[PDB]
Amino acid sequence: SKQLTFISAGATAAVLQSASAIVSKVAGGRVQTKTAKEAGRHAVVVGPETPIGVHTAVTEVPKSAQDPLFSGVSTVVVRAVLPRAAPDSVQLRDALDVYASAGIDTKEEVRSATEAFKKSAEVAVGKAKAKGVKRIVLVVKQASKHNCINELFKKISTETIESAGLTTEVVGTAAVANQLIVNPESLGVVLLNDVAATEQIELAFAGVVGGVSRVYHTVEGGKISAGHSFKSVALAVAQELRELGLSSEADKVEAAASKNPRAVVSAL
Amino acid sequence: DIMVPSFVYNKLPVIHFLQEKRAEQKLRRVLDETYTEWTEELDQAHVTDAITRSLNI
Repeated sequence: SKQLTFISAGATAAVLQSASAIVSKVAGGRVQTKTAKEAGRHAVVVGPETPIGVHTAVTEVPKSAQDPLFSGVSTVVVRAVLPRAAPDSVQLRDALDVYASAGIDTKEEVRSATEAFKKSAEVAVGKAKAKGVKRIVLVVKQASKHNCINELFKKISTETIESAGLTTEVVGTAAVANQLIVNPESLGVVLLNDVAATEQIELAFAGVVGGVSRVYHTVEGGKISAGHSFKSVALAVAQELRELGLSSEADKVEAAASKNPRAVVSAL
Repeated sequence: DIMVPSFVYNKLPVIHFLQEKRAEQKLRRVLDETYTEWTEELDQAHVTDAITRSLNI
C-alpha cells in the first residue's frame, strides 16, 4: 500500500540490493519499495552523489549510533545544495562562476542561488537556535576559481544570520575539516558552501562518526534520508520506517546496524 | 520660339554641372558610410574551463 522511493546517485548495485533486501525482510511486504530519481517525502537516496530536488544537506550525530571514539560530541553540519540540473547541463555552482568570467548575464542564476542560500541559512539558524549556540561557522573553499560563488554565499549567509541575531565565523575547507575530524566538540553548527570538496567533507564526517544517515530538505518541503554505506543506508531506512510509523521495525534495523554493519540483512 | 528657348539653352550648362556634382556627392556618401564590422565570438577557453568544472576536477 504505502510506498518508499529509492533514489540511486552514484551507488554500487550491491548497496542498492542490500537496501532492497533489508526493507523487504523487515517491512514484510506491507509497504512497497519503488525506485525513482526524484522525490519529496518517504525517500531514501543511496550514493555519494547529490540527488535532484534537494536544497539542504543537514547531518547530525545521533545519540544511539555514536561511535565510542566520538561519544558525547554534538555538532550539526549543514551543506547548502544548489538546484541540480541534468548531468550534461552546466551545474549552477559552476555556471555562477564561469559565466561572470565569460561576461554572460548572471541574473537568473544569482536569483536561484540566493534563494537556495537563504533556505539553507534559515535551516542552519533554526538548528543553531534549537541547540542554543550563539555563533555558527561558515565554510568556503578559498580557491581562486570559486571567488564568486563563495562571495555570494558569504554575503547572503551572514546577512540572514545577522538578521536573526547570531554570529558567523568564516573559515576555509582544510582547517575546518581537520578540526571537525580531530576536535569536533569546539564546533556547534557549521554551514558548508556548495562545492565538491565540502560534499566530501560532509561524507567523511558522516562516516568517521560511525556511520549515520544524512537528512536532505527538498524544495517541495520535507525530509528525505540519505546513505552511502551499508550501515548508513540501514540507519537511513530505519529512520524512514520510523517516519512511516514503525517503531519496533526501526529499532530492530538500528540494532542490526550497530551490531553487524556490513551484513545487517543477514544479522536481523 | 525665340526667347524661352534661348534662356533654356543658357541654363543647360549650369544645371548639368550641378547635377553631376550631386551624383558625385551621393556616390561619395555611398562609400563614406561603409565600415568593416569585426564580430567578437565567445572565447573557447571559457568553454574548456566549464567542461573541466563539469568533470568535477
